[PDB]
Amino acid sequence: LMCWEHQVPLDLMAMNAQNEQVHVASWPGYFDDEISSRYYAIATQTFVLMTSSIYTEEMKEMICLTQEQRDYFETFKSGHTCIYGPDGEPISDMVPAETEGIAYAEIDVERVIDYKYYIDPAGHYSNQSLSMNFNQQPTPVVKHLNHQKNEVFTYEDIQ
Amino acid sequence: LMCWEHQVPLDLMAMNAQNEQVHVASWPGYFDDEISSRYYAIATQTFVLMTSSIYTEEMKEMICLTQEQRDYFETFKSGHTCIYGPDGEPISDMVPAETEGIAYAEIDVERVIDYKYYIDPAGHYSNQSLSMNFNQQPTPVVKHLNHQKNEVFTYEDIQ
Repeated sequence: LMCWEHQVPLDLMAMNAQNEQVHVASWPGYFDDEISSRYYAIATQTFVLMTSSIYTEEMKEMICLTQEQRDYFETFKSGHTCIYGPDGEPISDMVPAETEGIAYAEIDVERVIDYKYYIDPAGHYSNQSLSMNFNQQPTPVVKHLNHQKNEVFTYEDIQ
Repeated sequence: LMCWEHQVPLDLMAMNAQNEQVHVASWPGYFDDEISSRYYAIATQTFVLMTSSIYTEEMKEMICLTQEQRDYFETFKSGHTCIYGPDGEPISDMVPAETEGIAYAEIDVERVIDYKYYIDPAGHYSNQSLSMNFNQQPTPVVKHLNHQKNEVFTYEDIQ
């Protein structure tokens, strides 16, 4: 899931109904990410890879065309990259802020069994009065029926 | 053989060298058919079917323009249609003069043996001092070699 999808409960239920076990939480780097990813870990019983970006001088000098714009953009806060376990606790060192790096962890998918034990909202930890509709039908604006490939009459055939 | 081909000895020898047995002697109607055909029967030891045509008034009206031409063409003598044995003697009735008819005979190819006994110029009845050259190769003015059909480009193909 991407950024603020972690603060949309129906997205969490859509992932939980499909029995997710390892989850990638990609964030851009300006919106708060620690709490949302940790809660997703706890409430979905998943290992969470929280990945975030950093800012570069080339970016700042490409988009900040005015001193006011530059000063406003320089106040943007930094994201973090870390890996959490099914209990929301980190299982790796946080990459130093505003630096390039990769976080590593050992993922034992068997650990999720110890947390399905006492919570699984899409399974046993549910009430009959609250349910969710998950419509997976393709929803393009225009539906192509019997797609074809156009015939071409090459110049040589015509002459 | 046709008409005066029976009076050319080399044609008799060409037929004999191929061991002819039953001979069709075609004649037009004006030239003496009797002697040549009977001699052919004897000399080639063959049964000879002598066939001749007759004149009609439609032919005379077509080709005679003057009266002198008609009178001159009225003197042409008739042919004869008869069959002979390998001894030159008739084996069927001569058809009536200047009438349409068919002569029938019983041909016994076995009868030619008894006259091959007497004479066979292409075989035993020959002398080493005389010989014939029978050139059986084709003699066309233009020899067509590798006659092959060329392709044709149709209108639709060009279009």
